[PDB]
Amino acid sequence: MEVKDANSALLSNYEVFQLLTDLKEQRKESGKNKHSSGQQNLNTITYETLKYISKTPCRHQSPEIVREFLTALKSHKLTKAEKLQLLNHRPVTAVEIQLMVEESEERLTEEQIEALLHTVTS
Amino acid sequence: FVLVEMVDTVRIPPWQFERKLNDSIAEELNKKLANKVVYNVGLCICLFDITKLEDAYVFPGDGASHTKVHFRCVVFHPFLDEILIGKIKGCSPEGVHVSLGFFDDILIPPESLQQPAKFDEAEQVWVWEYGEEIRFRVVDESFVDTSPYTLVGSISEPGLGLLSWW
Amino acid sequence: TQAEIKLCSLLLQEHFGEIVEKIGVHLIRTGSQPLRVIAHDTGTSLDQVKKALCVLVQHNLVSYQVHKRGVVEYEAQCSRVLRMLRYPRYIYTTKTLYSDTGELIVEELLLNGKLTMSAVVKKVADRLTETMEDGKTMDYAEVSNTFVRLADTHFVQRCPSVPTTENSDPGPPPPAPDDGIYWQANLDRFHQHFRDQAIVSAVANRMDQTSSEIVRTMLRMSEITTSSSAPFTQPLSSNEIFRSLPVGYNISKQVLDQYLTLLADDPLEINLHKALASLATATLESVVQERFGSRCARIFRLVLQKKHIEQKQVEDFAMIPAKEAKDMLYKMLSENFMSLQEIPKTPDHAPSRTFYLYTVNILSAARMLLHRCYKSIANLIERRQFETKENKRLLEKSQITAPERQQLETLKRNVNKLDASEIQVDETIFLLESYIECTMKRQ
Amino acid sequence: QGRFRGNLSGKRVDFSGRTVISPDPNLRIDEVAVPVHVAKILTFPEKVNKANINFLRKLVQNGPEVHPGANFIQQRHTQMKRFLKYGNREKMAQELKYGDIVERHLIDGDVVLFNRQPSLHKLSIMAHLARVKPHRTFRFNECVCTPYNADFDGDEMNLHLPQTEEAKAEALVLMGTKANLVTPRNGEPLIAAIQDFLTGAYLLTLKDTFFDRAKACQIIASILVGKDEKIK
Amino acid sequence: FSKGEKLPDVVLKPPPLFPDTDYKPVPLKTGEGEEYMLALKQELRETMKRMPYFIETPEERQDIERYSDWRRLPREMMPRNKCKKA
Amino acid sequence: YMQRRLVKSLEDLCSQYDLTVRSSTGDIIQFIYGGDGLDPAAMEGKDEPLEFKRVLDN
Amino acid sequence: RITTPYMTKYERARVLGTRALQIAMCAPVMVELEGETDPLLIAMKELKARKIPIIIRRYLPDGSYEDWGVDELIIT
Amino acid sequence: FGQKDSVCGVSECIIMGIPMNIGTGLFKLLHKADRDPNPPKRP
RNA sequence: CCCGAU
DNA sequence: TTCCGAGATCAGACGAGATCGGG
DNA sequence: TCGTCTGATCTCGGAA
Ligand SMILES: [Mg+2]
Repeated sequence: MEVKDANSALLSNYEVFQLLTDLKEQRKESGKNKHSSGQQNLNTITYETLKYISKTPCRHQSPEIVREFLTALKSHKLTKAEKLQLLNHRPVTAVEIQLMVEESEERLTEEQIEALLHTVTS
Repeated sequence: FVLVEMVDTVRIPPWQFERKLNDSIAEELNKKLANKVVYNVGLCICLFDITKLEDAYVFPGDGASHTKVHFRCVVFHPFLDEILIGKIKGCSPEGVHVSLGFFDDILIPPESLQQPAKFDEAEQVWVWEYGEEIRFRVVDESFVDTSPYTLVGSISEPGLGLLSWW
Repeated sequence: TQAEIKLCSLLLQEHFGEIVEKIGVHLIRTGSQPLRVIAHDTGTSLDQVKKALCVLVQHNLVSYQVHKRGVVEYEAQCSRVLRMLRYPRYIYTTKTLYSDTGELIVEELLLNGKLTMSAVVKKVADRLTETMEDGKTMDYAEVSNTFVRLADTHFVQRCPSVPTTENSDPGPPPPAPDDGIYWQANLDRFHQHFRDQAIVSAVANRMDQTSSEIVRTMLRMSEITTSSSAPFTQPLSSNEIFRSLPVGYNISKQVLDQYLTLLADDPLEINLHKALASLATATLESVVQERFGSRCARIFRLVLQKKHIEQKQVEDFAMIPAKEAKDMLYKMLSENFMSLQEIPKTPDHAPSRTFYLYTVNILSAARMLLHRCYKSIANLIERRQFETKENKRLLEKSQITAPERQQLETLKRNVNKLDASEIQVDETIFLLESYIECTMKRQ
Repeated sequence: QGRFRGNLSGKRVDFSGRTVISPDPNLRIDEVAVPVHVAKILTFPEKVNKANINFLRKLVQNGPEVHPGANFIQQRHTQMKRFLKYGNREKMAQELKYGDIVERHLIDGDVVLFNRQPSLHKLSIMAHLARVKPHRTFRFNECVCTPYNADFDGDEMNLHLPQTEEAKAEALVLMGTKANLVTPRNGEPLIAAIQDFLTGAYLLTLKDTFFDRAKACQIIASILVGKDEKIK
Repeated sequence: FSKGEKLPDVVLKPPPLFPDTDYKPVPLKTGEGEEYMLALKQELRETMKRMPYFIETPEERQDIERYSDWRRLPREMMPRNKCKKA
Repeated sequence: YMQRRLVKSLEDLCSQYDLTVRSSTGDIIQFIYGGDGLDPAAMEGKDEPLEFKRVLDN
Repeated sequence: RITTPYMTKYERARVLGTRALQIAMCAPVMVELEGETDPLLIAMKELKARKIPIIIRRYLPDGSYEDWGVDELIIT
Repeated sequence: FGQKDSVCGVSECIIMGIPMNIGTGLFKLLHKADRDPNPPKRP
């Protein structure tokens, strides 16, 4: 079970949520009671996991938005981790970007931060 | 969340030879790597894809089929730069306990850094006043086997301001 | 000599790093080995091996030479790596024999390995001026005066001409005007000079104060005309002895001449062969005095008197009882000091023989104690390796409760008790290693 | 006697028996007659696989006293073999599910393998199908006795019983008597008629003999038992 | 049976011991230099760094270190005060 | 004994799949087994696989 | 493509070796069998009908290999 | 000598209890079930 | 170790 | 004269089917 | 029980 590659993160919350939504509804098609005497830990993690991602209103979140938001993000010069925070955190208001958002120091400018609110709202 | 490329030798018992391998390996690998934190890696969840499945041997003993499987699985591992949103499923006087919603109740924040009205005085007082946000700060996992927990976190709360709720 | 290699793993770990130790210590373990073969056997990438050998050739620990294959086989000299242990002692005798300026000269020459004159005088013009008064700037001309003053007494010798082989690259070794020529320190001259302090302390603490000074002035005027491979010093006349006396003395020529024929005729015997041979046995005798009391040390000196006359006289010649004596023999046997029964000539019989006689062999008891002293400093450093990583939380707090500070002053009492004790066993190495080098032909 | 030459190579072996041999020409060359008492002891773990479920249910009601029966059941998960003598066999019969092991008796159609103990060539171990007969001697066809170099003057020869299903096919295909009819020194056949059969068939094919339809249909109809009873 | 009791001893105590921290006064001079150069040999250019830490770190981000009078006069004298060999 | 010495040297040879006969350590003893790569067991009399007079009349 | 296209007696033994042990662990049977309860007798019915889900991995001794389906071989 | 022997032949695979590679253990067997190296998902 | 079987 | 190397002449090794049966 | 191979000292012989 050796892990060859420790990391490779671009899985935005929507991606993982979407995979889980297809998986949950697909596992039940073949849901088995033979494997109950064996394994059931998988069911619990997927089930509860869906809810936490669901907290973020990825309900109504779309696949195209990932590229659409990304196209705006590349201009801002924020790092890949920062953008994932920006999509996953989905800052509802300016204060989270204004204060909660990472790398606030220097790059804030009170210019693109205001523009980001228009982009994040989109 | 982060993808983790992993390699496992997955043994399909011979009464599953009707089903397709890439599905019937995936049913095994979910039973192998769910709700299990891998040391220095993170909390595995489920199977993303099987990126490369190589040829099904059958060994001189078992009669089963052992396919070495390259795959990618999504895991839970905060990147030391994430402002998460959880819920307080517990309050200890040394520090609060936050839990991500039905994810893992194993994130234990130490509390020393918020505004100078900080104590938990055993009557379940959250914070002496002026969903809950969290900053995951360090990676900390302890390998359990020792003789003949395990992803705990330390979680901060700086001067965010928290405009909506205090 | 595995405990020797235990130290070279420890000495490079504390000074430079870990991979420069690893590639270093492997080269001590497998010898004349090429660049690609070292990177394949230690499991190290080739970019880091080129850097690690670059630091190792700078501090003159790994020497390179090609013979037949057209491929350079690096080779590390083992006994040079342990001379890093003596490094602060090499600083100190340049403070007793030269000023603070020249003491800093051998320091940055020992630190940065290979140095040109154009650099090392430029560096001490920074360090000595920053500790002196601003506006009262130390003038560098006095440094160039004391720089050659070290070299006329031959304390600093130059590097052998570089091979300049194609595999070797000139640009990487220098760290970034004039080129100049490089040198290391002549630490071999120190091993004369450390021996000069050794014999003058051997006479003064045995014979008399005035006996030792004429040994010093004999040896101070025999420095360049000998080498370390000299079996004894160059022969002198007594008339230049009266010329070379210091101005503190006032002794008449004829009274010191009586002391000159007194000092020439001793059990000690300037015979440099007999000098290190007599000083090594006192180092042996100070170890049994350290370990087995004065009673076992009394029979330890008895076997240095008679070569093979034992166990029919040792119960008589020391008058100690047969029970108490024979446990001292077998403890001197089991710890390899008493050497063995090399006289039994009856054939293949432990019970019936011509009676086994004990006999000390001075070199087998020497090479063991040197191997023991190599083992000793392994247990010194590893303790100071042990107590360091825990207490790092409170070193930066000064940069604090009452048991927190009390752990620090019990640490700093410990480390300073360890580090001082690395040097006190170090003087036993050189006192015995110079005896080892004095009985080794063809090297 | 040491561990190399006698405990690592030549090690003692379970599921293995040894009797005196006696002839039986009425078997095919590929079959050994195994006594009942031995065949009730030497057991083959036959796992339950949707085709021997009714067959193993039928034989586990017999238990370890009637010969087509069993004497051990492992459950599907390393439960200790359940010595099928004390309990209710029919309650163990009905509760028998897929996957679990039944140690049924040495039945006919099983693959045992002989050995005559001074093994001098490849042919001294040969596999044989096993038919449970009524005696305590190992009875084989006498054509296969010159590979064993075995006369019936009180000679004994061992019978191992391979346990796994992979070692059952390696006996049948590689070491079967129908495969090793031919010695690997020359290429000559070693399994062929010995003694009476040769002097029987010489006296029959001799030029002088003449049979009427009385004796002719009597000698011929001797060859109609045991895979031969269904031919015109 | 005379020794069949336990491990001989946890430790064997030698009635005579080490003398002291021998040569007490003067190794204050060498002893500080033991710790002085070790403060400077570790903080030198002639050392190596754990670039295996940086290949271990997939968390690289901005704002962290992981991301980020000699008073003298000219002269020239080259002496051969030293050996002319090798 | 002579059976024992013989088989304790000769046991770890097998004709590999490219018709070569190698030792356990990979070293080649024979390039084809016995020149023709033929079973002595299946071999017909006269060390020939056919004995063509018998097959043609058959 | 270079080894013998005849199924050797050591390959027929192990293919019948493991297809017997597979079918004795409730494998899916490929021959719509007719009452054979010995798993080994099912496997020879699998071989003669040439329906065995097994590919022989033939190792040339240098380390290279060459696959061969049991459908794609000449049994005796 | 520091003799690293591999475990081959038959006088060691019988001692160690490995299936020997001489004869039936020369080759190895695969299974012919439904499989393919599939496409992944877009991330 | 004896004996005996083959 | 020297002698360095080599053919000659003892001494020590560690081997010598397989199984089965009983006192 | 020799039977074997090994490897260890002596000695008459040629080269420098
Ligand atoms: Mg007989």
